[PDB]
Amino acid sequence: IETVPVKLKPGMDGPKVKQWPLTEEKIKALVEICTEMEKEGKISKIGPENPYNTPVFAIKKKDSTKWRKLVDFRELNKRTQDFWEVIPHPAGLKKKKSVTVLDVGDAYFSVPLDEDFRKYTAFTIPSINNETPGIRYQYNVLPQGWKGSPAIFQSSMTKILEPFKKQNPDIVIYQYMDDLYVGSDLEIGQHRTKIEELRQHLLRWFLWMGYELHPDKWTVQPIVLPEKDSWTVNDIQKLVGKLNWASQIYPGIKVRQLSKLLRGTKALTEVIPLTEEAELELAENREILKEPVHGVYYDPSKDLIAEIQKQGQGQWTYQIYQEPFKNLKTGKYARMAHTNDVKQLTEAVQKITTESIVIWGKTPKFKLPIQKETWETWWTEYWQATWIPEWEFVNTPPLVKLWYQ
Amino acid sequence: MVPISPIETVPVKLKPGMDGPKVKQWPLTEEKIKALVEICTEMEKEGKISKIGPENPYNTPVFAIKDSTKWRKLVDFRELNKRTQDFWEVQLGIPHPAGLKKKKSVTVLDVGDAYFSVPLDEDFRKYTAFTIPSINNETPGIRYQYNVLPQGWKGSPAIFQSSMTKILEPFAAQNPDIVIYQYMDDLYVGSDLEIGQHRTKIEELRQHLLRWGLTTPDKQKEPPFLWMGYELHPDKWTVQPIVLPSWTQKLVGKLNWASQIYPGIKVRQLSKLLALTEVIPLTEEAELELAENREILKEPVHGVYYDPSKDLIAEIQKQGQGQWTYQIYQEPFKNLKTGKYARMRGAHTNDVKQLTEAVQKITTESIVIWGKTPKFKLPIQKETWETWWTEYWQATWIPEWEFVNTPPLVKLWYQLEKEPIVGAETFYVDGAANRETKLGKAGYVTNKGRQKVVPLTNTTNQKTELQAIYLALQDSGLEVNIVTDSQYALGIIQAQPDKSESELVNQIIEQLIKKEKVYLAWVPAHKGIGGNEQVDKLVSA
Ligand SMILES: C=CC(=O)N(C)CCc1ccc(Cl)c(Oc2cc(Cl)cc(C#N)c2)c1
Ligand SMILES: [Mg+2]
Repeated sequence: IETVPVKLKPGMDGPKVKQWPLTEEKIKALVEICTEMEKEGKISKIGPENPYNTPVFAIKKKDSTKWRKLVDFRELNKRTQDFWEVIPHPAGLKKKKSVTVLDVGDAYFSVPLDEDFRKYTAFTIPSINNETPGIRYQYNVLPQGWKGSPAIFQSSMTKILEPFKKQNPDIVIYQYMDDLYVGSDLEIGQHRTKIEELRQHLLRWFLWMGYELHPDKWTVQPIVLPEKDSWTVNDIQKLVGKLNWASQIYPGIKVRQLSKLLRGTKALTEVIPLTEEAELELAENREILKEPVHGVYYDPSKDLIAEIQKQGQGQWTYQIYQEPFKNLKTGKYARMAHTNDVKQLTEAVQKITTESIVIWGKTPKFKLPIQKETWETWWTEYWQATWIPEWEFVNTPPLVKLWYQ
Repeated sequence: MVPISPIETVPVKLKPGMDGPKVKQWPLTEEKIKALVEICTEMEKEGKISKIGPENPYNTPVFAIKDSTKWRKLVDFRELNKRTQDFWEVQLGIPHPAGLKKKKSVTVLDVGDAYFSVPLDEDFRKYTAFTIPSINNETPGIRYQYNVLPQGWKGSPAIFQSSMTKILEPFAAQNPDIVIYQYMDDLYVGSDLEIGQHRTKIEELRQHLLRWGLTTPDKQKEPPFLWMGYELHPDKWTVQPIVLPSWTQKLVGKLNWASQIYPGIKVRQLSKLLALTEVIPLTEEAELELAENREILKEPVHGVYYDPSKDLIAEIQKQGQGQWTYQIYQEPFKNLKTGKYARMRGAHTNDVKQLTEAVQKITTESIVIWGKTPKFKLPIQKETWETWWTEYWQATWIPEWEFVNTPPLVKLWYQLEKEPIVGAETFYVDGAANRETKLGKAGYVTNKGRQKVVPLTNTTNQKTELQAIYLALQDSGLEVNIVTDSQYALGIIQAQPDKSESELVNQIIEQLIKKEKVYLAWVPAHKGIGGNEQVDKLVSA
């Protein structure tokens, strides 16, 4: 009942972010959605005295044919005063055998929003060809995708679940934006049950859907070197190039004895037998690469960086780090849109974001191997998450693509 | 008295922290002061203003300008604008005529009398005060403040449109078979109804405007509506014909503007030319098409309106020299509109990437104007596209499209090998320069003992690394393996430019086009990689 006080940061105004063009079918869905929300008092029309704006669009969540409204609160979120009074990150969530993700967004709307702040949640349903003015609305209740919605709502949230938590004391529950992440160490059949049990508290105190993630994984993948019975000049040039690169991550990588083989001016396809020295040097490099890097620590103050390489044939590699060459997590995604590069990259970004929420409770900044205008034209057509991370664009082909295959 | 509904007030406020205006009433003439008193007295009779006492400390300068017949009051709100809050501009992008849909009948109404039927927020009137200096400065000037959106104030446009829209909403909701557009102090109402059933629906709208006391004049515009620089006709639209004037600039915007209906409006040699200082002659002979730009704009071209039951199609062409031309239509040669795309300023590029960017631009344009993506016809073979996107290191996509065989066709000009070529000579290349002298060398050694080192003046490490590679391309047969340590050269070649600014890159591209197979391999420098170890010695000093 009591609208919690809220204000922007010092010396900062509300967002004035232009609404981008939407297709006719997405305009229609947003109209039907916003008409019902208005009749439920969740939003209200506003007048021209409100200059603020936040982009809005429409998606279809995974395994549903119903349009969902998504608000790009990224600008609002970075200008909302950081909230306080505890969400600590549960390091056991990443270690559970299973983790389900529950869309709990709708719970937010049962809570009024501080009157003075609503004007900063302004958004526009655009019109085709600018024929009629946009439909302008502002939020009355806590909005989905807003940073302060989970914070504010943390009060009632912890109460909706004290019983379930008391009952199942080693099930791990974590919240990030509009999502609840529920981790067990049990079997899926009992997982679905204990999940559907937790879905009963919610129905009593998109809630039907979930994500079946198994944080079971292998952290930073090892660097691997070929094992061959015969080596051409080209196999050895590539190996020396890979070992040189790994040398900026690992100490004591040595290439002297392998380069000795590359003395001369031989044809690229000529088989080169290996020296006794060269084979030991390769074995010692291999041993070095088996241990992970040493001085690698997460610092919660700094940003997470996510790099993604297109490897071809529906494969994508990625690395998450904070300082270059100190990787916190690396991975590889395979066939999963075999004629659409952009749909795949978008699904990759989403999975990498989801994993980054599980491990650290925040989202990384992506470096996308795509031209800005292409990504900006198409990513919203494949997006299915209630959150959105930040990205930038790589326009020079990194030599390092090979070293992650 | 028939009760009129009140027009709800928009709460206005001044920018946070700022206070109102305190400008000084400038000296007038006895004649001008005589004129202003006549105007303000009639306006006062209308409610448009009210005489204020001495408490308001805000003043806005008032002027008089005459004459067609008489004088008119000009109140300079430039200083109150600076201090009034920001408003949501009710629209900033205009419709594009190609998005308009036809209607059998379009009636036009005059709604100017409603502009000064829109009240100003009470608590804000204080800031609209102005002084008529009195005759001979021997009495206190007369003091007024607006009760209605002032002509020239910051908020008046947004608040007016906003207010008109709220009135019209229920009528438009209950008569979906008509459309309504608002422009200046007129409204445009179109429909496909029988001329009788349309003239009645107009009567209903004047009735409905009455319920807010909006006196709608009962009285025939030209079939050519002149609107936002266009000419809207009942069946076609075009631009309002406008032309371009030997001392000279602003023809770039004019030529661009004409290019949305007239095809082939080239702007390259003209835009290449460019403070307002001096005009040089078209040394790229821009008059070969500049006189053709005058010859293109000589004949008149018209576009058609949108028919949502027909598909939407977009066709692109390569015009050469970073220039792309496109038309969007639903039936062949009945263009809805046309346009051009010019390449992004860069150092290297290729035809496939430009065409992709054209497609993205048209996609976004089309979503704006029609709310859907067009089907594309493109001058590129399906096979060419598949090869490009399956091997390009970036993610790329092109929405539904079909090949149109309109030369010139976009193609891939070369394709590097993925594995070393068996039985092709292996050239280890290398190049180096002296930062101080700008002297360097470029050269290669091959497995067959072929060798060369060429000394160079006025050069850099980057240029000599490219030149080494060029030398091996020049001196090899049709198949060749090349081994470099230049990450710079690999970065350039692996981005697959087909055209460059650097003439060295272009010569390498031209050698690449002539080969059958090229394998390019990178090794790290200063590591004794033989071949590259042997040629480094020859070329470093
Ligand atoms: C001459 C055009 C005409 O007869 N058609 C049937 C097609 C365009 C059209 C259709 C329907 C309406 Cl209602 C319409 O009215 C407008 C629309 C706009 Cl954007 C601007 C102006 C002005 N000035 C008038 C204009
Ligand atoms: Mg070199």
